[PDB]
Amino acid sequence: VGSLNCIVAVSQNMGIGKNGDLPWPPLRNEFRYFQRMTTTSSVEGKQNLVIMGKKTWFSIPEKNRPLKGRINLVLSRELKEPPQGAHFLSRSLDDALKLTEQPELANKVDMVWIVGGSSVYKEAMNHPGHLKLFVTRIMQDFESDTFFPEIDLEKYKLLPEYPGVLSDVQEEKGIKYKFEVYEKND
Ligand SMILES: NC(=O)C1=CN([C@@H]2O[C@H](COP(=O)(O)OP(=O)(O)OC[C@H]3O[C@@H](n4cnc5c(N)ncnc54)[C@H](OP(=O)(O)O)[C@@H]3O)[C@@H](O)[C@H]2O)C=CC1
Ligand SMILES: Cc1c(Sc2ccc(OC(F)(F)F)cc2)sc2nc(N)nc(N)c12
Repeated sequence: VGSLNCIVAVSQNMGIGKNGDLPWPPLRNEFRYFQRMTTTSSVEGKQNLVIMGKKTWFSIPEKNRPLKGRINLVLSRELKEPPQGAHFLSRSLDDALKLTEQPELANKVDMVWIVGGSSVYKEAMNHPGHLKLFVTRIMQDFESDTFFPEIDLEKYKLLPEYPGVLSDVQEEKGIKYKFEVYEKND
């Protein structure tokens, strides 16, 4: 298994969701970026694995589930088996990351991408080790009911460039946004 990564889009007031959906109207190129970053593996013969919580799963339109070309793992303590369309179920983040090392996944999985929601991000971000954050800054405030945890910039360095990630301001539907990559190693 390769690197551990989180990826999120977040408004200025740290919002990531409202009522089971995004706070903003659909940004088609931002979704394209998310699909590209999470799907693209540099290691031939492997796929990347996406880890998400149960509400994040159910927030993705059914026609887009599972996230194609990725192994899809859902976190839940209430479910007894993966949801329809998902590949794996784990009861904790640590359990998921362990599974990754089992013979049934150890030689299949390149990058691990945590794709939401708030509690899965917070635990990943606060656990020692090497981790990157791929953050899209949506440059407006939007009403939200779910929030991205605080990024401690003492530990997470904003990288001044990253291959494959545009550095200038994007705009769709009149909404400006920018892409960022952070790295820690502790
Ligand atoms: N803008 C963005 O980039 C993103 C936006 N979103 C939006 O954010 C919202 C969904 O997020 P949120 O409420 O945070 O929900 P989650 O996706 O984190 O789902 C929470 C449920 O997941 C299970 N769960 C979460 N963490 C763990 C864990 N570590 N171990 C085991 N089970 C766990 C629990 O289910 P159980 O009770 O069954 O144990 C919990 O009730 C939606 O509005 C979605 O649209 C989501 C991802 C990214
Ligand atoms: C989870 C998420 C979303 S919700 C979503 C909804 C539909 C999807 O399928 C399709 F095909 F791209 F419409 C894929 C993801 S946008 C987003 N942006 C970034 N930067 N980080 C994240 N973690 C997310």
